[PDB]
Amino acid sequence: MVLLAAAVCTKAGKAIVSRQFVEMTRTRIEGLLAAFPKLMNTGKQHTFVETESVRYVYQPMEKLYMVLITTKNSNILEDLETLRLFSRVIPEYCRALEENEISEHCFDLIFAFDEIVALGYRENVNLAQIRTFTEMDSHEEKVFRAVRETQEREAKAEMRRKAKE
Amino acid sequence: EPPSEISLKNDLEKGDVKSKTEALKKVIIMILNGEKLPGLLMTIIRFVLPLQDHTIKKLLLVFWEIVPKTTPDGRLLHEMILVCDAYRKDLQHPNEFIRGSTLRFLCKLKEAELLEPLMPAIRACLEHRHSYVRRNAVLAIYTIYRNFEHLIPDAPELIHDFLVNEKDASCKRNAFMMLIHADQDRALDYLSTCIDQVQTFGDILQLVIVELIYKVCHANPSERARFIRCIYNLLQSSSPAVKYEAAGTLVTLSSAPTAIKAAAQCYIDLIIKESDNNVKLIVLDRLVEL
Amino acid sequence: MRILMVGLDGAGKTTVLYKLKLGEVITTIPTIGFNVETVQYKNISFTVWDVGGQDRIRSLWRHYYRNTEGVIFVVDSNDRSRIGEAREVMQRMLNEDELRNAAWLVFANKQDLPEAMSAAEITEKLGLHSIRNRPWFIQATCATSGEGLYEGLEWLSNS
Repeated sequence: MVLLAAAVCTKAGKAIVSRQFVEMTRTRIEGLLAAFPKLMNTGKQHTFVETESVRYVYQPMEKLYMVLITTKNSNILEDLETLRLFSRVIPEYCRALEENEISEHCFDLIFAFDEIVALGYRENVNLAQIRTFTEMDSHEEKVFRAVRETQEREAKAEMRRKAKE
Repeated sequence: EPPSEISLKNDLEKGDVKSKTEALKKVIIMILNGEKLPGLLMTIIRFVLPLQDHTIKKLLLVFWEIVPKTTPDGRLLHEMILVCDAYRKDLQHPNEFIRGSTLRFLCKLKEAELLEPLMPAIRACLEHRHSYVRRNAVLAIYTIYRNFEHLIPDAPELIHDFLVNEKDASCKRNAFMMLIHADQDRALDYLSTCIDQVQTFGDILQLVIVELIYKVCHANPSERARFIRCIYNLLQSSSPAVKYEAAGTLVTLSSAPTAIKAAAQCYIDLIIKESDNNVKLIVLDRLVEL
Repeated sequence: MRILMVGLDGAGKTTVLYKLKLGEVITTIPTIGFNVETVQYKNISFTVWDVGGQDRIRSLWRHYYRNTEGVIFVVDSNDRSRIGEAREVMQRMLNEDELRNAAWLVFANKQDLPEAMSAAEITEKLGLHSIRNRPWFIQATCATSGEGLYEGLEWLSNS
């Protein structure tokens, strides 16, 4: 891990969507976080704030914030890429921007967190390709046609056996 | 007397999967509250061992995952063994992504009666030529190591030999991360080996060692030379990450006036190069410490 | 229709099944759970639960207590062991009422595999002789044999 949660945020005092890598507690960790985030602490600008050794990492992208959190040291750029990267990805993932679209493609989006990042590790490149890995596959099909068919033959034959006998 | 649980049930028929999708979302939202009252379980049960709908399964599955499972039914709803056998098959599935995806899930998963022969099952899956699948095992295993490490007991070495068989950096990187957590020693042995080769290699894996080395000395040292030999090579240093760490580790290690200087330089240039201010401040802070 | 294959599955009770399904054989660990297939005829597609009658799984099937529509009993015709005992269990099916909504087949499997009983001998022995409020013609298979099965069945859906 290098992130116990990624939560994608909208301005609302509320983070539009989130996922909890690890459960234990209740939202109050997350819930409390949400509250703080909404509050912003009135604080003016700055895309980063870490306080109390917790990185609160964000990016305004519009009225939206995409947020990551961490507490102990990191190499920055990489990180940035990600925030930004998120900002590249979404209109593809869940369609454009407005909560709803995402609301429909929640599953897709969460799936993207996991997919993208395996526990704080930058997994790949290529979004489409990213689609590819699951619910978009290849092997299964190859197998299925042959197999299904084979069985089918046995079945067909069976239909006759059955049919008469 | 009747309820909309039923209302959802017909919808599912009506569409198939499609309607069910809708149902999942609703369920989800319902689930999201906590909330639900049982019965659809039965439906789910009925249709799902005989049904596909992969995405749906993925939704379903995840739902299971996030939601409890040691459910007041048991423990399990109590079928946590039977259904699994299809799933086990899927997990077996020749179908590699499909397994991998499961595995991904599986890393999330931690349901024991089901696990045991899946331990066998997983072992087979490791062999599959896909690094995705194999990598996924690394998480999964990690998941075991805390939950029921023992479940598998021979692992740390097994891994370590495995590393030998292995060559996909991605997987390697992972391999290290877990390996030191199981035991540093194996990594070290390998470390000895790797010492020259490092330079050639991709960073990410390199990083992980830097953490490890740190903890042990405060507890005890006497180890240096072998390291040093390498370390000097590391005093090439060149990725912004590498450099960022490289001076940082150094100080951790040392503080000789010469040391003081070495790191210092790295910073100064760095800074100079540097652009993200946020960053700049940070080093200061270290500096501030310093 | 919900058609039930029970007894402990792993014996090739499951073989019996896999043989139907792919033509193949038990290439699974001996299987406690639901095994599912749909087989389509009269396009009633018979959903087969090949379920081990192993401990829990026998014990616990209540969600599967619903209403039956077809009976396979897949048989170790070398078993001639748990059947009296079975008879003793079997009564509670009889004591179920869902269970009286199927014109059925007991299938004697595992004939080559050692031997088998009088078609009659068994018939009393599981307690089978005694029914009527469900049909009850008898059909032997083996698990490396079985034919005319379908006559048995023919009558059966068309009950």
